[PDB]
Amino acid sequence: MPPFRFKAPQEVRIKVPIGRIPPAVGPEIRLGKSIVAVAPHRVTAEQLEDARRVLRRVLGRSKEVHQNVHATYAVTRKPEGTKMGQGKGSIDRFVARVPAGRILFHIPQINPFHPFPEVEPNFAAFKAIAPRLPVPVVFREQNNFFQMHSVKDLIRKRQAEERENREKTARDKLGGFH
Amino acid sequence: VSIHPSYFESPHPFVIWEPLNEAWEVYFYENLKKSAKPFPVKKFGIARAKREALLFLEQMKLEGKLEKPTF
Amino acid sequence: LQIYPQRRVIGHRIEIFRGKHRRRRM
Amino acid sequence: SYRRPSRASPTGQARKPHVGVRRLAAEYVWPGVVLVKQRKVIAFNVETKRRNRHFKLYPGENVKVSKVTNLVALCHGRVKFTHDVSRDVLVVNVLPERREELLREDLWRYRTEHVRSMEENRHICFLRRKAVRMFGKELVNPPTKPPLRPFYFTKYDSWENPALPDVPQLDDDM
Amino acid sequence: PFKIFKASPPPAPTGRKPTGYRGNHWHKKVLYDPVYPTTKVPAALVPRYPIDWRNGGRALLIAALSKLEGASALQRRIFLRENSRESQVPQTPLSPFQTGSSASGGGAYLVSSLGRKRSYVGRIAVSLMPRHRQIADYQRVGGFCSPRCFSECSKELRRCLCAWRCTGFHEHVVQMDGMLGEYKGEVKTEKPLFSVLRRQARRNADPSEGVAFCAESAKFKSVRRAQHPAFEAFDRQGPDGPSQKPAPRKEPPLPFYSASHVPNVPRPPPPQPYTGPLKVR
Amino acid sequence: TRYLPFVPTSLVHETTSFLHDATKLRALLALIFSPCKPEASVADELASPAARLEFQQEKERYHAIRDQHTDCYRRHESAAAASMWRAIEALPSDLYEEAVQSVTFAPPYENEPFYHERFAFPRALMFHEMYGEQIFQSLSQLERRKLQVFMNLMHVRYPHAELKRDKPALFWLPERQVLSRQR
Amino acid sequence: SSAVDVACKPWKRFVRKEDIQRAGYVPCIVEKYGIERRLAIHRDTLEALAFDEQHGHLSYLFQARLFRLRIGNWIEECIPTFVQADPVARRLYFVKFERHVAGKISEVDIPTTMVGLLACPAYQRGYHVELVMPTIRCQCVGAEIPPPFFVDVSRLHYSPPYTAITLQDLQHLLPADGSARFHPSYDAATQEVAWAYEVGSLPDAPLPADYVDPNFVDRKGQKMDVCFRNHFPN
RNA sequence: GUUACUAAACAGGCCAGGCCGACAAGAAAAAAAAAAAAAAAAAAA
RNA sequence: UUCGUUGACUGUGUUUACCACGGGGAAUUAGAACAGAAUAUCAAGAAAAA
RNA sequence: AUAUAACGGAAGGUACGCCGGGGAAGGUCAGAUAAUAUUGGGAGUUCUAAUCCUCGGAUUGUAUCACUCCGGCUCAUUACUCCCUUGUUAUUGAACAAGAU
Ligand code: FES
Repeated sequence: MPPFRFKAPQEVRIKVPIGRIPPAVGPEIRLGKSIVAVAPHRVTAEQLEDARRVLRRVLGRSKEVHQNVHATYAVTRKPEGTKMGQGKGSIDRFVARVPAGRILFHIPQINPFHPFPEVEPNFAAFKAIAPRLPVPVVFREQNNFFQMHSVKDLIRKRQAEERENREKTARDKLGGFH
Repeated sequence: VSIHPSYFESPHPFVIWEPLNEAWEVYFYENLKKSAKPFPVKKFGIARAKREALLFLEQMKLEGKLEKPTF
Repeated sequence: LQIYPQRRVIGHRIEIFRGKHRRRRM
Repeated sequence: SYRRPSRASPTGQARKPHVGVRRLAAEYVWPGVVLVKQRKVIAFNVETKRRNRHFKLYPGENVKVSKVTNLVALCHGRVKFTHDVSRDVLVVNVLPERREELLREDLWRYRTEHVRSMEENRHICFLRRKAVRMFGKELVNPPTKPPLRPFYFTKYDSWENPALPDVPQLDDDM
Repeated sequence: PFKIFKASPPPAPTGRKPTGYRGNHWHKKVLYDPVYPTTKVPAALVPRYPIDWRNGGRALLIAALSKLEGASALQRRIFLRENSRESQVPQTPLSPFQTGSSASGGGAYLVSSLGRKRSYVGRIAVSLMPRHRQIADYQRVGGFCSPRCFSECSKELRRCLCAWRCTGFHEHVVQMDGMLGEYKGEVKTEKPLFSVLRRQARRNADPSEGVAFCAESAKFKSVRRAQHPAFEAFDRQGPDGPSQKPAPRKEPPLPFYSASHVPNVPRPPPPQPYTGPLKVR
Repeated sequence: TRYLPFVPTSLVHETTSFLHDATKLRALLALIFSPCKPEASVADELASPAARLEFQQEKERYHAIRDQHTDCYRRHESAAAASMWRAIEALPSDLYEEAVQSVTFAPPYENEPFYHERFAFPRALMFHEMYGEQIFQSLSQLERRKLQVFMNLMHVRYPHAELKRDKPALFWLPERQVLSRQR
Repeated sequence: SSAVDVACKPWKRFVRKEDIQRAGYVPCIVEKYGIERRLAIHRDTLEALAFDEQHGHLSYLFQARLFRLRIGNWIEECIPTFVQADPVARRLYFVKFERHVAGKISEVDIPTTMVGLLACPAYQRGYHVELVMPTIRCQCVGAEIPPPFFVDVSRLHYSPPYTAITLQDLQHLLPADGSARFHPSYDAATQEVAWAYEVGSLPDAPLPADYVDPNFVDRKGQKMDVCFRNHFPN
């Protein structure tokens, strides 16, 4: 129940079919900032590790980043010294079979600047890593801030009340109406 | 679904609600023996299964197959 | 392993007839 | 250095198991007809498998179990299937009847149904059965010609040849 | 000492016929499945250690002790157990003859023995303890008074006095103590059984409610708070309605993604029967 | 480490010598298979017609009287059991769990590295303890010899009844030292 | 509180989901405690509530609001219970509502909100403050649904190994009339709604036994056969 | 009435081809007990 | 029970599930009949006044 | 009892060869790889873009590696601001000169 640093799933050293990447059951929602795949693809362990290192370097030691998927699915390739048709090749790499709509990385820190709605999110690390992923990506930020708590609505209502009051005083002072 | 409890009440002793199969079973006598024909909800729907069971009961009554064989 | 029948249609309802394509009874 | 499996070409397995039912519902059968083919060999992690072969069916009314666990008929009748909710298995029964026309109004007797116990399975078989041996019934369009010829003579005989003479049917009540 | 880091003993090697090496003979079905027959292991192939003083001499000593105590005591204990398990309600007195008019039977053991045509010689054969488990059980509960004293007498040196002179009122005391001291809950085993299962007590429907006095009204009132009637019904009778959402997650959301919607096995096993206590009418 | 139960020969020297001595083995076997009269030939009789007729008459009388006597106890026990089960059924569901646990109940053991106290049967409640002196004073000569032999064989079977209580640690040894011993 | 009145039009007798979708609407079915009633809701209006965060996907408030759909002369007071929406795009495909009736338990996952993070001592000291539980399960029997739960962190100081705001702290936010409560299965004293801890200091834990590797799932929603091998490390 | 057969590739791997005249065929009969304790005998008939 | 036993029989009858054929042989029926021999198991035991 | 376990039941060479029949440098593919920029990183006193090295993804492309009857000479044809020659005055870590992209 306390916070923990769960160990990563291990690499399965079992030959498996190339197969197809099944679709996502539904939207994946996580508070904070998320980088979400937009098309299906299989991301290599090297690519995931590079993205993690870049995210850590950009954000800093004081901030924590969660890698949502892991490369456990084996993928094989033949040695150049083997002829055609002599069975499947040796394991060559490991991949995560990311569908469309799957979060790759996310940071759970909520945006503190609720009263500054015009300051839109900082996606610096996501921008740094996106052009290197083999998947198109979309940047998301969800902070559980609902419009019922919006401060801009109160600001607008106050401005409207002030305007109405000003027009009322101007009319009264000029005295063209009862 | 939402259904009134009076649906499962049968108006005749030979018409029974079987809840395992959710079917209306109608009893009758044929060839000096006792038989039961089921009318499933999965087949007819909620109201129509009961309606068809009642119609089959009337058919068996006309055929005289509701009478107890005697030896 | 089972092949599952396709239920919704793409176009028109299928219709089967005897014999090869030709002008036939109408 | 690739180890070619023994079951590679040309020495693969010629004949497949073909495990499963061999007669559908409402079909007419006589003693000795194999209703379901099954095998004794069992997989080593059966509870994790998903193919339908590994999960056998169960005998019911007028059905025996063979040496290799095939389900075979024991009386002249029509096939029926049942689902055992308690054990979550399929049960094969044969309702005894003499050969006669299979009418549309009688097809409900061979529906697959859910039961909780084999006692209820027997009760349902009695309730759907057409008639009892000691009382019989009026046969509706029963066959009157001799049976199909032996397979080794002709595989494609004709059923109820009008040119053949009527012969008594005195075997389908046993 | 008494407290120790005990090692789990290695399983005993069940033998097997040297055949059928390509098949799985260890399906989890119940004897005697019509379509999943179980392969037998001949008793001549079960690996057993050579007989020495640890397994043979001990049996000889226990057999000598039983001989001294008399096979009649063992016969009487077995008869009393069998009659007690079947006479847990008031019976009418039963005579062994149609016209005796004076002789009484001594238990429903009579009815069972007559119905099964049980072997008078067989009872003596059982009491003579020809089997390893029988001798092991006598070494553990061999005392005549076991229904009341359990294994406490397993090492007592004047134990034969019970067998020699525990009769009549003392036998009645043993039985009455045993009836109160015996277990009456659910037995939980995966091993095969073929005898009439021992009784499990039925459980009453209602629970007990705690009540404390309140002088503001001079009356006793329930300790538990009020809550909404719907909440009370949910807490008492269960989830209510035929369908509800699953239990909410009680652990912090995992940082990694896992396919938690996937069922454990492609084809789930059949439902398990309720072995617990039944309700009271 | 983790230990396994064991009983070394040194701590049980007495029973090993008892069972390895030929004469003591012969005496024990004779006691087990007493009497030792032959039973193969047709002419082997350990009794006589009149003797076994009188024995049968006495046995039949004894069994008849015992069945006539103990039947009242059996009926009373049946009624008592009925009452006990009725009371258990009448108990509330909260107390049901405790009311079916038997005297010897104890929570499950944990191999770490309504239950107030352990179950202990008062030794003063054992039948032979309560009436030991009277029965002993009323025994016969053969019964006294039987009691002596029963004692001696009990001691032979359990030379270490007190030693196990005193030093239970002597009967538990590590796996790596126990499993490596031949039978 | 967060109840929303909405206007709908009929899902007519031969139209399909795809037709209503291409007509610029979302197909919805209201069920439970009455007849199954079909309707269509203007997609812009519905998606405004469903995706009320400019950079966010489906909002936890969607399945926790009380909708007041109006069809013809009827008013359906219900809650969204099933939502088919696009994994990537902010598109609503299909909706299934279940009616809410005063007196019967409705199982609603009411969301949590931390608007006062700038007043948190732990956050100002540079430590990581996390909202662990986006929603809290509640059993509601009243005529209204509780609004989102405000988690106040102005007194959340950091002490090793971590500090937590648990459900007992929020217990005071429930209605005074007792029309709503936290799920009884919750242990209020140990169910943590918020954490404050230091990055890089957490203890190690093994992967949960209920973990299912998403790389070995077939298109049918079943585990691949390789997951049952003796050598499968996960 | 009624949804069940079905492993092609030098595809991803398995194989022990054997036992029993009987506690291994087998009539009748019998058959494996929660927790804890005792015993340290791999033990249901 | 520490219980018997040898049907792990001798023959007559061309009918039967499956199907390229062969090996009715992954291993089907009481072909419910007939001529011999053998092994195990029976059933019944109802009626206890005032 | 018997061998058929190849389980419907074990000598080699021919570049001296012969007869009958049939034919693999392309066409195609795009793994490495080539071009272009781009992302991350490392060099360049300081400096991510004067300039250099390397990594991932993207588009385009086929120099090298993984369907017939080598090299040189002679004569050549076409593409690429391309090796020298041009853009006074692009940029330069461009004083000039010699240079670099
Ligand atoms: S045997 Fe224990 S008191 Fe009698």
